[PDB]
Amino acid sequence: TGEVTLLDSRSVQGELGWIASPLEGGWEEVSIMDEKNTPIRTYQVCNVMEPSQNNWLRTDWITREGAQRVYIEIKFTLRDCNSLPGVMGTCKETFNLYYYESDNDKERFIRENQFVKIDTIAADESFTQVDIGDRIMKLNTEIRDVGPLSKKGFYLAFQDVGACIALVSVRVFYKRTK
Amino acid sequence: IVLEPIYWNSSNSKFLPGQGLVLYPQIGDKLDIICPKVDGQYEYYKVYMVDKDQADRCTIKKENTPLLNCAKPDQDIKFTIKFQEFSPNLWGLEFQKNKDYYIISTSNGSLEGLDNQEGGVCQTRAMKILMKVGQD
Ligand SMILES: *[C@]1(*)O[C@H](CO)[C@@H](O)[C@H](O)[C@H]1NC(C)=O
Repeated sequence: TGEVTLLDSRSVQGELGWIASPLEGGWEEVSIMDEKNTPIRTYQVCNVMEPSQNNWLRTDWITREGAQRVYIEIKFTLRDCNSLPGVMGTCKETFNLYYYESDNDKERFIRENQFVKIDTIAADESFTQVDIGDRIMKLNTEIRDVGPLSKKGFYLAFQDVGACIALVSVRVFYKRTK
Repeated sequence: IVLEPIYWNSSNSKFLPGQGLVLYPQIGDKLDIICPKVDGQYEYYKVYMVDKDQADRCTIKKENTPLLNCAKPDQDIKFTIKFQEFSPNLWGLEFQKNKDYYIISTSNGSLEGLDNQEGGVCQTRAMKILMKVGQD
């Protein structure tokens, strides 16, 4: 509770409407009822049987508010691929996190080579059955930071390479008094 | 494909007095349910997915979790259902073919009746969605 939110996907009640490549058949937006019994906006992709996956998801422009070091909290789940029909093999258990600094707050397209890789993020844990009643805290939480940041704001992008994954929330923040 | 959005309001004729709105969504489809917005006259609704017994009786359980909380009528509020059999999300909804699902609201449409556990517009205005997944 000593950190200022630059973005929280949970705060959006209408839709995130983030840009995605491909726009259909890759990352897709769906609602869920979260841990706090609140409907939120999430992104997911599960093209595990399809080869050569390169599914890009990209946030809207995020202002730094002049903070040169920014933290990125991603809460996500991984459906065990061998729980899906037909899928026999080894599961993709990672995705890649990128960023791109820009003064421009309305970048039109995802230009793949312009994004800089923050890290490959790994699922500590996977699941095979959806939770029906009360939300059990088995989501993965991974935090990374980026900086020093030079420009007015930046974009976060996620690359899926064939996992069965749901980004439950994305939270971007800076620490106010470290 | 994306089905036609359902706006949850009293001035919204998809809800027959008889048996309310009936849908036939197929596996893979998605559907938005939108709260009534006004830049007019305010409407307030808590919308729940429920089982057959609750829907018939127009009642809500104390542990039930509202898909949609239409407490902010000046704001855009929406729930996008994906009619998937296998959720990549631990907390996502899953559906199966030849099974019927139900959305209702026992709020009466006013601010003071938003928390009403039974009756409301489910009873009076037949505001009740039957979703016949994977059927004719
Ligand atoms: C009920 O929803 C809204 C009121 O917010 C209105 O615009 C709409 O025309 C109504 N009916 C339908 C089918 O959308």
